[PDB]
Formats: sequence, structure tokens, C-alpha cells
Amino acid sequence: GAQVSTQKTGAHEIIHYTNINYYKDAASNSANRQDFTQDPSKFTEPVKDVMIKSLPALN
Amino acid sequence: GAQVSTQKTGAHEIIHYTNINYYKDAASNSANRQDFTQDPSKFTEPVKDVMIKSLPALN
Amino acid sequence: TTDQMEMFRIPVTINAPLQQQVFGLRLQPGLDSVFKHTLLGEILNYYAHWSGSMKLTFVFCGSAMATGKFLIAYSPPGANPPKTRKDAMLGTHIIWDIGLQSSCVLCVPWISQTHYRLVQQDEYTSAGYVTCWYQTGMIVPPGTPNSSSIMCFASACNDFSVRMLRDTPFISQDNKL
Amino acid sequence: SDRVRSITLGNSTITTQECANVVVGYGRWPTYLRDDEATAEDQPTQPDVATCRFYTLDSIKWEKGSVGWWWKFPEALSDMGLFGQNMQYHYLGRAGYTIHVQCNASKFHQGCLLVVCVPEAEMGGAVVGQAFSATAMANGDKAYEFTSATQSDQTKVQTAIHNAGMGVGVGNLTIYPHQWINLRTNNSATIVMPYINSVPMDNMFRHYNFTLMVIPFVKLDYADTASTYVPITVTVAPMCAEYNGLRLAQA
Amino acid sequence: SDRVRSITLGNSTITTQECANVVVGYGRWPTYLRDDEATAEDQPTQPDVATCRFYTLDSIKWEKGSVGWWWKFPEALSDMGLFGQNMQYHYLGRAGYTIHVQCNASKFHQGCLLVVCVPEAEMGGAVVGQAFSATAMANGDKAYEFTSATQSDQTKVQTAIHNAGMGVGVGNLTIYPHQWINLRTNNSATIVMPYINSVPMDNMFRHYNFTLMVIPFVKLDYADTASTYVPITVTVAPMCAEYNGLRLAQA
Amino acid sequence: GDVEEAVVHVADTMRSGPSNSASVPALTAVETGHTSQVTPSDTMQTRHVKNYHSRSESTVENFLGRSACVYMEEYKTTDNDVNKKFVAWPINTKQMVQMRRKLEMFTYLRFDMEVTFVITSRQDPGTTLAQDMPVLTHQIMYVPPGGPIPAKVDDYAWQTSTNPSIFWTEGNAPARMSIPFISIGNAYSNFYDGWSNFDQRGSYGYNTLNNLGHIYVRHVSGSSPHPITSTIRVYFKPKHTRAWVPRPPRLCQYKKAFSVDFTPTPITDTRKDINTVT
Amino acid sequence: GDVEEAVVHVADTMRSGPSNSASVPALTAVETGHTSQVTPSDTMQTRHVKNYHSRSESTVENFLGRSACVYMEEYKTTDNDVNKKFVAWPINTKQMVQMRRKLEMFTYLRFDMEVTFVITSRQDPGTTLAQDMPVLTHQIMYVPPGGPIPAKVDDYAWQTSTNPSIFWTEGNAPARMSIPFISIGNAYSNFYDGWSNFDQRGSYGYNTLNNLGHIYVRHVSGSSPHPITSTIRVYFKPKHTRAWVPRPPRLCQYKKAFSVDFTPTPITDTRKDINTVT
Ligand SMILES: CN1CCN(Cc2ccc(NCc3ccc(F)cc3)cc2)CC1
Ligand SMILES: CN1CCN(Cc2ccc(NCc3ccc(F)cc3)cc2)CC1
Ligand SMILES: CCCCCCCCCCCCCC(=O)O
Ligand SMILES: CCCCCCCCCCCCCC(=O)O
Repeated sequence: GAQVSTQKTGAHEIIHYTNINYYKDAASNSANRQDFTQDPSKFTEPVKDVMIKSLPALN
Repeated sequence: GAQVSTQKTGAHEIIHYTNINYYKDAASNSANRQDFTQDPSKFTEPVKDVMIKSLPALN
Repeated sequence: TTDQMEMFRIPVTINAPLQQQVFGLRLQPGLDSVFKHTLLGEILNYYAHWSGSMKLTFVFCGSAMATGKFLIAYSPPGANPPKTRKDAMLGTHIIWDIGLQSSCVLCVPWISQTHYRLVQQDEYTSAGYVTCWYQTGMIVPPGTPNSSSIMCFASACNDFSVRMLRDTPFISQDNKL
Repeated sequence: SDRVRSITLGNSTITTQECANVVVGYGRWPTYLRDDEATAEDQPTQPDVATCRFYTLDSIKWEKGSVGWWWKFPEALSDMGLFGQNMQYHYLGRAGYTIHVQCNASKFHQGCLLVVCVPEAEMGGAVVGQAFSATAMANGDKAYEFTSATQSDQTKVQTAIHNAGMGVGVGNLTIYPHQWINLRTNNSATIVMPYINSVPMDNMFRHYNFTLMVIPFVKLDYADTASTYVPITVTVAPMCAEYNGLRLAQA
Repeated sequence: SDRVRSITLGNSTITTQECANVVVGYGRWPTYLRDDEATAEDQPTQPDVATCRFYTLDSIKWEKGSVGWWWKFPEALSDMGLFGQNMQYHYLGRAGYTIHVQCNASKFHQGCLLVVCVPEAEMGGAVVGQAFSATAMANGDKAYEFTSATQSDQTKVQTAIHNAGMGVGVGNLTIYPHQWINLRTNNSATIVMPYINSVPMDNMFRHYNFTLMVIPFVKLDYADTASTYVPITVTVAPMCAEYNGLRLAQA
Repeated sequence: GDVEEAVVHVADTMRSGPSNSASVPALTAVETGHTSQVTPSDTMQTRHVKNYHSRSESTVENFLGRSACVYMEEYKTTDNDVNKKFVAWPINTKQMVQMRRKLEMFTYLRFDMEVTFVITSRQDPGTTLAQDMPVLTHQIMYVPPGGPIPAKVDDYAWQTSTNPSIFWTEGNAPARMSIPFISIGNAYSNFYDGWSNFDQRGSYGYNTLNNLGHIYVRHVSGSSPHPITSTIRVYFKPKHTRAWVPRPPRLCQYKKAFSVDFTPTPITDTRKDINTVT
Repeated sequence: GDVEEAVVHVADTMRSGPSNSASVPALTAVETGHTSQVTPSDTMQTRHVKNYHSRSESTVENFLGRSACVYMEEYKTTDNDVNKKFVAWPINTKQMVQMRRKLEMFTYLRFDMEVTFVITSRQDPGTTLAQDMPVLTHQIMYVPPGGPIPAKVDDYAWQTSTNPSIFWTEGNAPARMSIPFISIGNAYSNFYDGWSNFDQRGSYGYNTLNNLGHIYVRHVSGSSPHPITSTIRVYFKPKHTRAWVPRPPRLCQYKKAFSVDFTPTPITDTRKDINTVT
């Protein structure tokens, strides 16, 4: 029950680490700071009708 | 001789932990607080003849 | 109450002014004095959060020849508790008819804005009120007592639950026993 | 046993332990208006558990000298819960009703009551050729009392009990949907009245759909008891109610 | 042409001929509460066309010296149609809103307005460490005016426009859902705000879901015309409204 | 087999509509001693709700699985009174009120025990306090029933050869260990409605069944020029627990450590009248 | 299965050449409330660039994943005033300005908590300082809402049987633990635009929703001949975090711990004129 995953590194320079949980409560686990998904559409494009950048904004 | 089992978590949010026993006496093990079986019939329905909720209690 | 046992009996009489209140209480199972020391309040007092529905069962302990009808209503939280039967009827209620079956059950539904409520209830987590009113009145034949009594039973449904184990405040000591 | 009935509408429940069967109008259960019978064009509102619920009207006293009482609907419920608000704010309405009457007494009492719903119970004034206002026959949920003698005041309806204020024999009211409350074997009566009218919908402030009458055919009697009167209570619950034509609220 | 939009809710319709696009909250359309997220046990009422309809609030005057206005909901609609009655008679509520603001002027006028909905717009009092009643920030549908100078009266909220009564830069309100009314190319703004809260339902008399603010960033100006002011009107329409916990009506 | 792989939720509401029939779930009879199983769906219209709440925290294992103080006591490193330089405590769980009430909610219990000891020291006030003393050490001794009992700090009995003991030095973590189920019977009994002699005479109550032993504590060899006082706290933590025959929680305040004696108490508090709700 | 195996980069510039057409990406209309998505490639000639920068450090988890002080407090081992010998802090995150502002950038939050306690002691000045005292010990007690509250250092409530507690000795590592999501609602709320009573009266603001409990600290049994003062610092570290509805950062200085009250402040600093750039 050991999880092996890559660790942060650079662009062109064994980049693996092992983790095991010792407690029965999920609140005792370490921070899951390895998620990098994001989507700014909710705040940048809240309009109803999709607008194309190339075409005029209105008409 | 390592036991892998799930740990407590929420409804819609690796939820695994490992345990090993180091002592030869079962009294030294950790609390087994992961059992959630219950049956209130012994105290709520101690009658001999089964009574249906829908039908009248008597006659 | 000079006699402690009198606390368990709700008085009733014949020739009752029409549409009178029988009793009224606040729904705080863990804080109100009525539910404080009950078999349920004692359990809740060891916790901080609670949720689920409750059951109130009323049993008529009058004469066999006596008869009557009662209205029992539950009023969700509001700015004012009901003061008349017309106000009370608007909320959840059940019409109780006294007959061969001497007991009726009022199931209090779980209506709340939060998944849980504090045992040390406050204005934010208020729960409402429960009241009982005369529906038709009690009628008895000749040669029977002019008064009767009613008893109430409290328990939890199958969807009840508690959380956050705390230490109860009902028991304390000043010196080592 | 078939002598116990329970009725559940909305967030209210009615339980009776000594009741007769249930009378269902003319054999027709209440239902919503069909598409091929409607005339209004806009979508109808359908407040469900909010309007469809039991509403207990004020209770009355039954003495040895009582003659009877009547109520007119929906003017009786015109100021009751959200039902009254919906009536006030809407031009058209439509709903069936379930009527429950409670009356209990010991085994040593005797008496009989007739419970009947009279659709289109038009009434004539005490003095023939003199009009009456809309107050001698409906003033909210309060009950109006019949009279044993002939009415003489010109400002109110003819309350002759034996004529029932309709110029017909009181004993012939059995034709309408009805039930009897006999203290020997019954405490309550239940009637389910569907929507009856010549049009799919109508204004509930201008038109009285039907009238409820309670007449003691056998006068109450008792001896050597501390109970001096037998209260009577009436409960009503609209069914399958829908409205149309929203507008400013009628004063 | 995409500059013309029509909106139809219930028995009311809104038509605009010079409008920008429509902003939809945080990209989430209003919807009914799901079964797996509900907590209350009893059936919810769902008045549909009765509560879900456009309701026009009182109109305001825009002068050269205006500073801005704000409204708090649903206290603004607390006394409007059947929506107010349903709020009064129920303990819990839930509904999304559609906000439409109208402002039209000739091609020779200049000015710009910011329309923004601020959820949980908690405000601080004029004198730090002194409470205010529930009247300096909401008294029905009437609009409350910001102030250019610092507020001094202790019985009302701090109305400093540049701080917006929240201790934050007024220019950073762009983060919330918003729209601009530029007299050059726009007359109206439309915003669709879903239900946002930390609980599935809440009382609509105790909690202000969100606040609507209108701030003129570019002050109105004109020359040699008979029009002295530019009225502004606000229209709101609840969407997918449902209630629960019926009780006596809150005074 | 280097690895060996080893969600209960409260009931869900179901949708209910209008009903009109002879069935009367609301009506019952408490005379049978049977608690009604009615649900809100049986007396009013309800929506479908999926409830994810769980009763995990209400299990007896978690309820009793908390360490609680059961005994305190003070002993001095040096003093004229011999009996004041060490402690001798007969083991019992009736000394502290909170744990006593928590345990007394059940008639019979069966569990393992986890004991933790917290020891602190302080230097006694005086006219001359200047001194230098290395770290102190303490010995905890357990004497099962019938074994020899020391009579002084430097008695021969402190040479335990079979009696378990722990030596602990200040500044480290508190001492800890485990104790199995050591009852002669099949389960511990919090109450005993009986006597000691066969002719119904002698000791009465749970005092007759308390034969767990004693605990002794002393300073190993510390003897300061000036007095130093130390305090020890004992904490019990049931594990792998089982309970039978629940009983109502106590209402009256405790007054004796080995008896149920009490003073009559009102059932609950009062209010203006039966209708007061404000 | 003894093992179970478990690189996002910012956008890259693309080569752009001369253009002459009717398309006008540079022209838009802010009136729609829509932020333009134009890129430098759309308004000038650009080369092809591969960018390896990542936004890993900008995630909310990392932004809020730092321990910050939230409360300090001092208590003496011995003194005449009973209330001065222990601490009683109602839990709240509005006491320290930095963490308050960091948290207040979002309207709703949901996270686990990691609490660390730092305790230090110092001997009070006086005319006579010579004394010898062993290592001190401290107890940290947490009382959920509605539980009993101690009124003195040696009160009975310090015998916690259900309330969690920690005993710590000076010289070791700071105490640490985890706390789950303990809100009655579905998420913590930093702001609450509402009242407590249903008639719009009573408490106003986020003070109505603060029902987290209290924390108590004391010296276990230390009582020196001369006063000794100790200080405790509490550090909070959100974990497994989620946020909703971002709001602009605060501009005015804080003035109350349970209110949004403020004083009007200028938007920003000034300069000689609109053209000054030096
Ligand atoms: C009559 N009472 C019944 C309940 N029983 C509770 C109880 C159970 C076990 C212990 N163990 C104390 C102990 C003994 C030796 C040791 F090394 C560690 C702990 C105490 C009480 C008390 C009697
Ligand atoms: C109304 N405010 C909303 C934000 N909320 C932040 C917050 C969340 C959790 C805690 N936990 C304190 C704590 C309690 C017990 C324990 F053992 C450890 C830590 C505090 C603040 C504050 C209220
Ligand atoms: C309480 C857990 C203690 C774990 C001690 C270190 C791991 C020992 C076992 C070797 C790793 C294998 C774990 C696994 O089977 O997933
Ligand atoms: C006294 C036991 C010490 C155990 C030390 C950690 C475990 C080392 C072995 C790796 C885990 C495999 C155990 C197993 O075979 O079940």
C-alpha cells in the first residue's frame, strides 16, 4: 500500500518518491499540492453567446 | 504481514493506510474503531408476536 | 409542583373554553429543561452536533368511557410562536382521535437550513415550537372523574445522528471522592 | 377493521377511529383540468402542498336548542393560509374539496346530525321582494344559524329550518351528497366533493360553488352529567387546486 | 443582428433593441435543487409562473451630481406580488434571479455606469464600534444613495463611494459578475445570477443573498437640451424558485 | 501474502404522496412496551432525500475510547513522615466523577486497558531555595492482590522480581503500556446487588468485587537537601470494548467513592407555566 | 500491489507574420463584461517560443498552505489573581491581520486544519531570583461549544474524559495534530450579510456564525516559589483546501476583530502630474 509518484524538477535536468499513510483518518494525510488544473473561463468569459476574438464584438 | 484498509473520508471527495503489529500480545494492538454494525431491535421491538406498523396495534 | 411525580401528567378537564391550549414547549432537545434530563437529552448532552427527525408519542390515561379530539402541531422557526389554534393549524399537525388505540405519534420532520444543529442551540439554529390544542373537547358520561391526564414520550427516528464528543455539564465535583 | 380511516394531505393528517365509509361526490374523484376542455390560454399555476392541506374553521357549540348551521365556500376559506392569497391575486380558480366534520360524545348521549353539501344553494330573503347584502349569508368563516320560527327581519335571509331557506322540503336534501353522524355508532363524516359548475373555471369571490349544512334531525339529549354542550368542528382541504389570470390583489 | 434580445418569463416579456451580450453568473444557469443535495424532508412548493415573472422596482433620477445607488435582495422584493407572500409564509427559500437595468439617452449624452452584483456584501458602520439597525441598509424597494464625502452620522452605514462601504477599492469590483452601460453603444445591462450560498436553502428575511450596485464612473454630461435628468429603472425576475417549511406568516 | 486487503449510512427518506385508506400508522399502543417505528414519510408528503450521515462517532468503542484521569496524589522526596514519601492507591474507577458516570451507563463491560502516567515535580517554598539537583527518577510498582506491600520508601519489596514495574526519568515522554482483561468473571460488573457472606451479611455493593490490587510510586533514590514535591496522574483508556444491559444515566451527584448513596434531587428545572415558551 | 504508480506549462508563443485583412482582434467592447483574449501574436510579428514556466506555486493549496500565527497569550505559574494563571481563547481567525487578509480573499472555504503550538517560558524579574525548578509541563484543553468551562487552574474540569487534550513538556518538539472539517454547513463563510433573529435584529455579520469553541491552557502542577511567565503561540495551516467566489483584497486597515468597520482611505498615492514618469 505504498504510492510512488514523480517529484517536481526542471526542464532538461530518480525523480521518484514513496509515500505511505499511517493513520486511519484522511485528515491526517499530507497536503495534496501536486494538482495543477485551472480554468479561467468562469471569470473571463461569463457571457451567454460565444464571441470570437477575430470578429467584431458587436454586429 | 501488513494489513491495508481504507480510511474515513467524505461523500464526494489514496484513502489507504498500512498497519503492522509489533508485539506478541493482542492486547497491544490499536483500537478497532472501524466497526459500524448496529441493531436496535433488541430494545425497540422486544415483543413476542411481530406487529406491523400499518395494521392496528391491537385487534 | 410540590409533588415531583406531578411533572409527568398534563391536566385535562370537561367544559373547556372552546379552542384552548393544552401545552406549549420549545424544541431544544439538548437545552430546554423539558428534554434536558430525558433518556435522549442525556445522550445528546455528550455531543455537540445533532440531526434527524424526532418522535413524540402521546397516550391518554383517562377513563374508558371518556372521549375527545386533540390537535397537535409543529411550527418551524419563526419570528413569533403561535398564540391561537388558527395560527397553529397552518404548520405541520395531526388530528388525534381517542378510541380503542390509546396512543398517537407525532413525527417531527427534519426541516433546517444546515445539515446539523448545535446542542447548545441559539437563535441562528432555532428549531421551532410544538403545541397542543383542543379540537372538539372532552366529554364524559355520568359517574366518571371530571379530570384526566396525558403523558408524552420522546425518541429519535432511524435517521438521527450525533457528532463531536464533548464532556457533559450536568455532573461536577468539588473534592476527591 | 374498516372503522378506522387516515387521510393525509400536504403536511397535515387526519385520523379517525370510529368513522363510517367515505362518500365521494357523485362517484367522481377530483382531477386537474384537461387540455381539450380548457378555454384560458396562459399557463395555470399549481401551488400543490401549499394550498392543498387541511384548514380547521372555528368550532361551534351544540346545545339542546340548536337548530342548525350552514357555511358557504370558498368564501369560508377566503382568508385562510396561502389559499386566500391565491384567490385574492388571481382572476380564475378551480379546485375540489374534502370535508371532514368532527363530533364526539359519550355512549350515554343521543342525537343525529345531517351533513350535506348543496351545490348552487340559492337562498331567498325574509321579506319577498326586498334584497339582502353579501353579509347575511357569508361573512368569512363564521357560521350562520337557522331559525325555528319564520324570519321577520328584512335585512337577512329567511331562516325557516323546515324549508332550509330554499323553498324545498328539508327532508328531501338526501338527494345531494350527504352523510349522517349518529352518536350511537359514528363521531365524524367525510365527503369528497369534485368541482361542479357550468364552466371550466370561475371567480371564487363572485360565485359560491356549494353550501355546507348541518341540521340536527334528532335533538341532543342527556341526563346527569357534567358536560353541558357537544362542540362541533369542521375541517376542509382543497384538492387539485389551480389558478389563472394573475392581477393586482382584490382588496 | 445580435444587438436585439428578448426575454420571456411567466406572463411578462422584456424587449431591448440596443443591448450588449448577456452575462450568466459564474457560467452556471439557475436550476432546481437536486435530490442528493437536499436536507429538508418535506415536499417543496414550486409556484412557477406566479413567482417567476419580471417585477419593476421604483425608478430613480440620474443628475450630474449622482454618486451611485445600491439595493439588497430579496428584501427589495419582500413586498412584491405573490413572491412576498410566499416568503412571508415559508421558513426556507431558494431561487435564482435575472436582473435587467434600463437607461436610455440621446446620442449627444455621455456617461458610463457600472452594474455589478456583490454576493455577501457585508457593510461597516460610519462610526467604527457602533451598531446600526436594519433600516440604514434595507427598507424595502427604495434605493440607498452613496456619498462622496465620509459619512459622519452614527446611525447609518459608511457611504464613502471610493471604498463602496466594504473597505475595498471601488475599482476592483470587476471581479464580481458585472456589466457596463455606456451611453455611446448601450442602454441596458442583463445579468443572470444563480443561487450562491453555503447551504442548500436559507431564510430570505434573515439573510441578504447579494447586493446590486450602480456606480457612475463617468459622470453624466450634456449641453443645450430640454432634458434635465436621465431616469434609471431596475427589473428583476426570480427563476426556479421553490419554498419549504410552511408556517404562520411573518408579520 | 506481504499485503492483505481488509460505509454504513443512516436511512434515506422516500417520496410520499397523498393517501386515503384504512391503514393508520400514526395510531399505536405503548402498552405493549414496543416503540413505534413510524417515519415522517408515513404522516406527511415528503421528497426523496439521499442522506450520507453516518453513526461512526456514536459507537461504544469511540465513546469510551478516550483517556480520562482517574487518580491524582502527591509525594515528597524527603520528609519526616515516612508515609508521606510514597503513594499507595487501591485500583478503582469510582474516584473521578466524569469517568465514573461514563462507565456506569452500562451494567457489564469487557475491554483491554491502556494506562498512561503523567508525573510533574516542583520545588517547595522555603527560606533557602538555592541548590543543584540532577534529573529525578521515579518507579511505578504494581502489586497483584495478596502480594507483599512496602512499608517505607527504602523497603526490600522495591526489588520487584515478578511484579511488573516501570522506571521513568523526567523530561521524556509519559510512560505507557497495555493491560489485558484480568477479571476472574466473564466481564466487569459496575453494579452488584448482593452481599459478601452467604447469610446476607457483611459488605454490600460493588465494593465486594474490587480485587484488582494496588499501585505504588516512589523516588528511586532522590533525596534533596530541600523538600521537593511530585504529583502523578493516572489515565485509563479502554480498547477493544463490549457492553451489555444499558441503564439510565445517573441524575444525583456522587457522594461516596464505594457506595451508591445519594440525596433526592428534583427531576428537572421549572418554568412559569405549561404554556410559557418565551 | 505493494506499489501503485500515481507537467502543465503556460501557453507558447506562435510565429506571426505581416497581416492585412478585415479581422480586428485588437478592437472589442468591454461593455459585455468579457475580458479580451487577445495575445501579443495578434498585434505584432512574433517568433516561436517554447515556454516552460508553470503556475504550480500559484495554486490555492500552496497559497494557503503555510502556517501562520493566529493568537498569542501569557499566563503565570503563580499569582494572586486566579484569572491570570490560565488562558481562555474563543477560536477565531480574525485576530491576526496577515492571516485574516489572506483568508478574506475568498467568500467560502473548505479545508482540514493542522494546529501547532509553540510554548516558551521565562523567569520574572525580582529582588531574589535564586531557585531550582524541574522541567515544567503544560496542558492544552479544547472545549466544544456547550461544554463545561474551568473557572480556576485547579478546577475539576481539567480531568477531561471526552474533551481532547495534550500534555507537553518543555525541551521537546512543538505539539502538533490534525483537525477535520467541523462546520455544520457545507463550507466555512468568511462573510455573512445577515442577522441572527428572524425579524432582522440582534447580532450582525460573521460574529453570528462563530461557534467553534474555546481553548484552555495551564501549568499541570508547576508552582514555583517565584513567579514564572509562559507564552503560547497558535499556528494554523489549512490542508486539502477549496475556495469559491473570490473577492477583491481589502484596502483599509483593520480596526475590530469581529466587525468590518473601517475608515475611508485614499485609493492610492499621488504624483506631480499625469505625465510625470521620472
Ligand atoms: C468493580 N469494578 C468493575 C469495573 N472495574 C473497572 C476496571 C477495570 C480494570 C482496571 N485496571 C486497573 C489496572 C490494574 C493494573 C495495571 F497494571 C493497570 C491498570 C481498573 C478498573 C473496576 C472494578
Ligand atoms: C466564521 N469564520 C469562518 C472561518 N472559520 C475559519 C476557521 C476554521 C477552523 C478553525 N478551527 C479552530 C480549531 C478548533 C479546534 C481545534 F482542536 C483546533 C483548531 C478555526 C477557524 C472561522 C469562523
Ligand atoms: C502503521 C504502518 C507502519 C508501516 C511501516 C513501514 C512499512 C512496512 C511495510 C513495507 C511497505 C509495504 C506497505 C504495503 O504493503 O503497502
Ligand atoms: C518487529 C517487527 C518489525 C517490523 C519492521 C517494519 C517492517 C519490515 C518488513 C517490511 C514489511 C513486511 C511485513 C510482512 O511480511 O508482513
